[PDB]
Amino acid sequence: RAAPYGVRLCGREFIRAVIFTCGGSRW
Amino acid sequence: DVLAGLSSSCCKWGCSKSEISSLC
Repeated sequence: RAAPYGVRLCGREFIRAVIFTCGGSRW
Repeated sequence: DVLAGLSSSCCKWGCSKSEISSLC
């Protein structure tokens, strides 16, 4: 698995993906 | 809701950086 820039995101993965896509260390 | 709505699709099918980043 790599960066969630185009994959399946469920719940916690979704939220962390949001963070990650936007910067990862944003929140 | 908006997030749960997208979350459902993100989990069911998936989501790209574009869709996800637009949530910030």
